[PDB]
Amino acid sequence: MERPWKCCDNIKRLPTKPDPPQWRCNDELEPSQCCKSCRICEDIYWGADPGPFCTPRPWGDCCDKAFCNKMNPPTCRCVKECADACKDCQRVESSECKDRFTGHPGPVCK
Amino acid sequence: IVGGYTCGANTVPYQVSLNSGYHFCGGSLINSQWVVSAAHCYKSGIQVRLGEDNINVVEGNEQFISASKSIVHPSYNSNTLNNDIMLIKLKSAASLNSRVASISLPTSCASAGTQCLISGWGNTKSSGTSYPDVLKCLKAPILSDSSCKSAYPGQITSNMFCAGYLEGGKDSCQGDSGGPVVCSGKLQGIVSWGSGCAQKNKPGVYTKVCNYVSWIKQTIASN
Repeated sequence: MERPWKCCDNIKRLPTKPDPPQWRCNDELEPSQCCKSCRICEDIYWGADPGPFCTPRPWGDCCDKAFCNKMNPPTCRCVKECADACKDCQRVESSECKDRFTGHPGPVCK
Repeated sequence: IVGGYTCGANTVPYQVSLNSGYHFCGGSLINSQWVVSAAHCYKSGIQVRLGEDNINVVEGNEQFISASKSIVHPSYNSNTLNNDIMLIKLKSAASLNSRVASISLPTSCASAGTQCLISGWGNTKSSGTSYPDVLKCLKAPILSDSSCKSAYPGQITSNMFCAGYLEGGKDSCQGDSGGPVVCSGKLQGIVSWGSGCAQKNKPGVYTKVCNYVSWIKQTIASN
């Protein structure tokens, strides 16, 4: 269907079980046009991709093994070269990114 | 369905696939030209599929029947999910053989401890993804309305009812929504929601079909 928003950070996932998931978007926002009903935009998008973020994350984008912290407010912190938001990139003993930033991790890579 | 086993080409004759390009929801045929499903599974342009084994393959034992009309439920509320039910009418009404059969409505909400048969085409990997071609099956008892709440603090209601295994690892999952939760000839449950899939102290949640007994008579009598 039609994703009722271009980007979204605070992306909530309904507990429901259809395929694909049905998601809701929080985001602070301003009553621009604010969708089909507003309190945030209370319109549920039902699809594979809940949208990209509005502001990138150290993890760059995807991350298959991203540690976490469900509670408030750590909310997690997860290749080759790191990404523009990263900040402590470094190879390791094997061949020739950990960031303090929090927030709901996006999807995985594989 | 996570933790289940393969059912067997039509063994759950009342099980249907709510389709619209792809399979997104369950559905248990309650009779001739009707189908019971989930509230949230509502959409515009349903094509109900009956008598299927592999959903991604035709096997001439299937019946594609569009959706004459797709009703929903009054109190149904998207936020709490309480009242999760939809009613679907078939532009027609199938043949009703061995493979494609009708389930039967309850008379009285089954008690806890009851082993029920939950089934669908959803995901079979809790943490991950592995959507099956053939319909999967799961045997699961009802938890006490006491314990249900014990896991989902202030979220259950006179309709939704947990079912599954508190220890987890076996449960209904993404794809299964609008599925049947039968317990001895009785279509007692409807796949509704849950935090994740098959995770300790996070059982599933299916709506009480027994509390809409009347509701249906009406909705079919009319519409």
